[PDB]
Amino acid sequence: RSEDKRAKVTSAMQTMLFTMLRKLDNDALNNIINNARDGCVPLNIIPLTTAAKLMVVIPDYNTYKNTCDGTTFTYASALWEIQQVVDADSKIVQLSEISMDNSPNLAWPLIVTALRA
Amino acid sequence: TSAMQTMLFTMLRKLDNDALNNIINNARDGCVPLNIIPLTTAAKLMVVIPDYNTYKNTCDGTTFTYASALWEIQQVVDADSKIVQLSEISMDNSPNWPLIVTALRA
Amino acid sequence: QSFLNRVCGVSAARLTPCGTGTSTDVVYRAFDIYNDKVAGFAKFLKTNCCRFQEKDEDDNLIDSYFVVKRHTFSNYQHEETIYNLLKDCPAVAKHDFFKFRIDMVPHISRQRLTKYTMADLVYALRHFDEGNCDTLKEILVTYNCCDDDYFNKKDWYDFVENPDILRVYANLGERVRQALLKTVQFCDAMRNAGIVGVLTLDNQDLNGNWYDFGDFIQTTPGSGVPVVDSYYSLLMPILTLTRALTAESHVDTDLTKPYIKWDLLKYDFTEERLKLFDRYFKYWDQTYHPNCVNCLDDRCILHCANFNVLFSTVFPPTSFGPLVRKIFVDGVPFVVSTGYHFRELGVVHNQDVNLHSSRLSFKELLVYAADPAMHAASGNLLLDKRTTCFSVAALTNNVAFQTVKPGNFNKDFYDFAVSKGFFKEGSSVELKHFFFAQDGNAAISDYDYYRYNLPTMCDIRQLLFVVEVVDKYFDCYDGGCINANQVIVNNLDKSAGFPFNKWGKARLYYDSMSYEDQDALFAYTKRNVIPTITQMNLKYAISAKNRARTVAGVSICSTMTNRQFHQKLLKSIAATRGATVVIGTSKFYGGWHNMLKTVYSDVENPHLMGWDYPKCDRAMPNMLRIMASLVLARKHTTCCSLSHRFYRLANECAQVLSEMVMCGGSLYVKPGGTSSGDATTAYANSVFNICQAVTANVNALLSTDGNKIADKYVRNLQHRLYECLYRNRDVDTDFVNEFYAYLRKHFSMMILSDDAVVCFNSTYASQGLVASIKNFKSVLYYQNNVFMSEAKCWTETDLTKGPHEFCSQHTMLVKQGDDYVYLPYPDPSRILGAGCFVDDIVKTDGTLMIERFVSLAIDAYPLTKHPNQEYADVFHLYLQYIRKLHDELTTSRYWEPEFYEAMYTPHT
Amino acid sequence: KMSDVKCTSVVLLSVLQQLRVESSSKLWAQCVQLHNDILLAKDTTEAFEKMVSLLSVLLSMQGAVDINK
RNA sequence: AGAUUAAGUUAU
RNA sequence: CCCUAUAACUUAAUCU
Ligand SMILES: [Mg+2]
Ligand SMILES: [Mg+2]
Ligand SMILES: [Mg+2]
Ligand SMILES: [Mg+2]
Ligand SMILES: [Zn+2]
Ligand SMILES: [Zn+2]
Repeated sequence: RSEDKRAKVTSAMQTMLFTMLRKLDNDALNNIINNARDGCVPLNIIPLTTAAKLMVVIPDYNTYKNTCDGTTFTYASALWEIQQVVDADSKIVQLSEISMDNSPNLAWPLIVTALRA
Repeated sequence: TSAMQTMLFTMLRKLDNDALNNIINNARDGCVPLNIIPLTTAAKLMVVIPDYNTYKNTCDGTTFTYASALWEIQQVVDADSKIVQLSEISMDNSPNWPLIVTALRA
Repeated sequence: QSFLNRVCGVSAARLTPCGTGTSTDVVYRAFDIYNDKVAGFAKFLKTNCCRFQEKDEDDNLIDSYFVVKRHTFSNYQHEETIYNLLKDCPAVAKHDFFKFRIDMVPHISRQRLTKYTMADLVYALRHFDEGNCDTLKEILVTYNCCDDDYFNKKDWYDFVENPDILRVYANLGERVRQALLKTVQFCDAMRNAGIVGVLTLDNQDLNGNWYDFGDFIQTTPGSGVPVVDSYYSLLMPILTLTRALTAESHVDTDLTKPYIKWDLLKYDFTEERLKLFDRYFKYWDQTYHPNCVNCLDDRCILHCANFNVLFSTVFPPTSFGPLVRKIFVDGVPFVVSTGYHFRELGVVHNQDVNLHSSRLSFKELLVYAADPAMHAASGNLLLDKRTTCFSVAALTNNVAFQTVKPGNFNKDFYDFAVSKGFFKEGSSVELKHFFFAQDGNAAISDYDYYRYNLPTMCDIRQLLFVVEVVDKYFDCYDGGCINANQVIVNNLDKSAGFPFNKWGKARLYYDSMSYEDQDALFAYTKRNVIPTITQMNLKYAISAKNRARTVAGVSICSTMTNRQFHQKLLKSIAATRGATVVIGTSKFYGGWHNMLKTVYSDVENPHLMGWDYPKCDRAMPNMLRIMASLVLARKHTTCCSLSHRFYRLANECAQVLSEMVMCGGSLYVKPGGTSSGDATTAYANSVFNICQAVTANVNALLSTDGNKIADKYVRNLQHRLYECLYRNRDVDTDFVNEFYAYLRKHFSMMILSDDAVVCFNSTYASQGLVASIKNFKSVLYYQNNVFMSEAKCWTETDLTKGPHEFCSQHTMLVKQGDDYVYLPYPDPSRILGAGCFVDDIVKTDGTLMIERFVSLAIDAYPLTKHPNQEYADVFHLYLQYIRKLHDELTTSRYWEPEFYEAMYTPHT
Repeated sequence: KMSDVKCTSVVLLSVLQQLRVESSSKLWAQCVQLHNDILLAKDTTEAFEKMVSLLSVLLSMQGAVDINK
C-alpha cells in the first residue's frame, strides 16, 4: 500500500509540525524577528535569545565551578536559576551534593537544567 | 543468560589461574567483595566475611590473603556498624553476623 | 674594518661582521624566481651580499642586519633612481648607496633588515620536514613564539598529537598582518610614483620592509602597476595557519582592545568582507564577489570562496547557518529557513519562498520536516562543555548516552580451532580483531574529533591549475541529471535520517512520493537551499583498535535529490575498468591482477608507493570538498544552468559539509569534513586523493633547482608550470594535457577513496621531478593540517612483490595454472576474528548460516599459497569446519578447494 | 593462554552487559575499560590482573549464584 | 544465460 | 530510541 501509508506519514508529519509551535511561545520570537531589517535572522540565535530553558552538560567538577557555581549563573547574556541537576544515570543530584571531595562519588557528566530569569 | 553464565564458568575453570580460583571459591563460601578489587595499593578493599572459619581461612593476624595477594587489614566493621578492633574478634567473640574488612595492598 | 665604518653610516649602529673581512657572505635561502632560464619557488644559494649583524649596548646580538649588495654599476644607478622615487614610503627599507676601493666597486647597503625574508617563512611552512626544520625553529624562537626548549618535546610539530602548535604559529600572526599592510603601502607608493615591477616574497623582511629595486621599471606617475599574484598566492596558506586576521576581530584593530560586539541579528557582512578585501588585498586584480551566487563559473566560485574562508574567521559563529523567517501557513505561525550564510559561499537567499499558503502538500511537508529551523526553534538552549564544537539546541530534556556492547563469542569454532592447533604461544597467527565495547561518553568523544578541522586558505593559483589536471582524470566518464524513474536505490530498508526515521525506513518515502513529486523536489533544490540534519550513530563492528567509530546517516530529503544529481556519473565511474579510480572493480576473477598490471603500466624505473591520510574524514578542508563537488558537477554542463549548478553546490554544502548534526538528542554544528553517509562520499574522497597527489607533484617540480635539471624537456616543463600557475589566468589546455601526460607516464595511480598505490619513476623522484613521500608530508602539512608520519607510509622497490597494503589486502605473486598472477590475501587474524567473534547471538549457531563461513573461506583462500604454514592452515580450518557444520546439519563442494580456486581465476 | 583470557573477558563483559551493569554509568565505564585493556594486552600477567578485577564486578553483586554453576 | 526477492560476507 | 552511503561477492527462493 502506497496511499494508506502515505496518508499515515502525512498525518504524522502534520502532527509533529503542529506540536512544535505549541512548544514555543511567540512572545519573544516576534520581537526577535521584527527587530531584524528584512525579517530574517540566523537560526543559531533563536534558542540563544528566545528559549526559556537551558541544559548544561558538565564533564567534571572543575568545569562545574567555573560555569554553574551557585544557584544562579550568567550565560548567553542572561541570568539562569538552576531548576535541577541530574547525573549520567538520570538520578536527581542535590546542589549540596556536588562538592570537591564528593565528586568521584557522582556519575559524571552532570546535566544542569536552568530557567531564564 | 544461563547458557552464557555456564560457558563463562566453563572457560573460567579451564584458565586455572590461582587468583581467579581463589576469588571463585571464596564467593561460594560467602566471602564476596563489596566493590571492585583494585590493582593499586592506594584503593581500599571491602570484603565481607560470613563466619570465623572463613575468617581464619582467609586471614591470619593482621595480613590478609585474597586474590592471590597480600593485604594488611586496616579497618573492620561488624553488621551493626560498630567499629570492631582486630584483637576484639575470636571464635568466642564471634557470637558477640557477617562483617566487612577494609584492607590495602601489600 | 674601514669598509665596516662606511657600512655603519650615520645610523650609529654597532656592527660585527657576519661574514669575514671585506668578502661576500654565502647564505642558503628560499627564492621565488622567474627568468627565461629558471623558474620556481626553491632554495638556492646567495653569494651576493655582505652581512653585518648589529650589537646592542650590552653586545647581545639583535635581529638587525646590514645587508650590503655588490653588483654591477648600471643596476646601482637604476636602484638609486627607483629608491629616490620611493624613499618617503615607510614600507621601504632604508638604503645607503656608496662606492668603495676593493680593487672602485659600488655597494648598496640595506639597513636594519631581519635575518630571514618572508619567503623563508613561507618555504619553512610549505615545505615542512621534521628533522630538517632549522629556519622554522629559528623564526619561532627569534620572534618569541615559543622558547628554544619547546622543541625538545617530541612531536612538537604534530597538529593532532600536539594541538598547542596552533597557539605557537598564531604568535606569528600580527607579524604577517603588518607585512600585508606594508605591502599595500608599497603598492600604493609604486602606483603613485609610476613604477612597474613584480613583488616577490624574497624581497621583503619579516619586519615588512621592501627592497631589491633592480627589476623595477619607471613609467609616468599615477600609472604604476605592481604585479602581486605570486606574492599573495604563495602567502595564502600562512594567512590561516598563523591566523593573521585575528586582530580584525578586536576594537579599532588592536589586540590589546576587547572584542567587537556584533549584533546577534546581523548575518550579512558583505560590506565588512569588501572592506577586508580592500584593506589587505587591494592590488589583487581579479574581481572578488563576497556572495558566490554572483560568480561567473566554477573557477570564480573557487577563487572567491578562498577569500571568504579567510574573512569568515573574523565574524561571529552565530551568524552562519540557516537564515530563518516567520511564515504563516494556514493562518498559523511557522518558522522556516529562507537562506543560508555559508562561511565559504557567503549569503544565499531562497528564490521560491511562500510567505502565505493555505495548505501543505507532501513535498513541502518533507522540506519543512527536514528543516532544522523547527527543531532548533522548539528546543531548549544547550551548553555542552564536553566538546569544543558549537552547540545549537537540545531537542529533548535528556541527554542520550548510547553505549556499544561487546561481541558475542562463538565458542564452538574457537575450540574447533584449538583442536586443530591454532592459538599457541609464539605462533604467527593470533587474535587482534575484536568487538571493543564503549561507554556512554563515546559518541560525543568521537564527535569531538571535528576539532582537527581548521579553516584553511589555499594557494588559489596552484589550486586552479590542479583542478584542471584533476578534471583531466575524470574525462572518460558520463554524467548529468536523470529523472526519478531512472534512479536505482539498492537497499530500500535502510534508515531515512532524522526526523524521518520516526515513521519509516527509506522504503516508505520512496513509495509514498510519486516520481513527479521526486522530480519536483529535485527541481526545488536547483533554486532553493534545504538544510538538513545528519544523525550520528555508533558502529557495532570488529576492529583492531579501541577507537569508537561513528556513522553519519543523512536524511532522505538530501539523499533522494543527490542520487538524482550524481547517480549517472557515479555508475559511470563504478563501471569503468583500466582507469585510475578503481571503484567498482572486483578483486575476484583476475581483477586484482588486472588492476596491478594497469597501475604498473609503462613506468620506466618503477617503485611502488602508498601513503596515509591521518583523520581523513575529520581533517579535510572545506575548499577541497567544494573543489571535489565542483569536479563532479562539471558533467552537468548541458542539463543544468549556472544558477542551478550553484544551488546544487550550496545544497551539498548545507547538507553534508556544514550541516547540523544530531548526536544524542542534541543539535551541534559540524565544522566541516565528510559525512560518512553522503551519496557521493567515496567518489569525492577519490577526487580529493588525486588532488593531493597532483599538488604534491606540482610542489615537487616547482621546488627543484632548475639549473640542476639535466633533461631539457623537464626543465621547460617546470618553466611553463610556473607560468601556468602564477603568470597566466586563463586555462592553458595544451599545458594541462602535457602535464597530465607527464603524470600518467611517470606517476601512475590506483585510487580507491583515501587508499592509493602509485608506481613512480625512481630516477625522476630521486632528482625531485615527481613527488615522493616527503612531498606528500609537506602538502598534507600546509593543506590538510595534519602530520603524516612515514611510519604509516610504505615504499616498495621490488615489483614482483605487490603493493604492501591496498584496501586491507596484501599481494602475492603466485603460479596459477601456467601463469603467474597477483592474488590478494587478508590478514589471517581478521578472518579468524570474524570466525570467532560475532555481533548477533544467532550467528553463534553455526548450523544456521554456513554461508558466513563460506564467504570467509572465499576471502581466506589465497592464504593457501603462502610460505607461512600457519597462514595456510586458516583456509583448511575453515574448510574442515564448513564440512563439520554441513554434515551435522543433516553441496560437498564447500570443503572441496576447487569452488574457492574458481573465484581467483580469470574465467568469470 | 592469552587467547583464552581474551575470549573469556569477551564472555564476561557480555554477561555483565545482560545483567544490567549498563544501568550504572560509573560501573560500565570501568567494565569497558578493563575489557578493552584485556583485549589489547601483550603479556598475560597484566591480562590476568585486569581479568581478576573484572570478575570481581560479577561476583560483587548477588545476581549470580556460584553454587549452582 | 538474464532479471527479481531475501539472507550473509568483504572493502572504503 | 537507534544502526549511513558506495562497491564487490556468495547462497537460497522466484520469473523468463
Ligand atoms: Mg631579491
Ligand atoms: Mg633584484
Ligand atoms: Mg586512515
Ligand atoms: Mg585507508
Ligand atoms: Zn567570484
Ligand atoms: Zn544536471
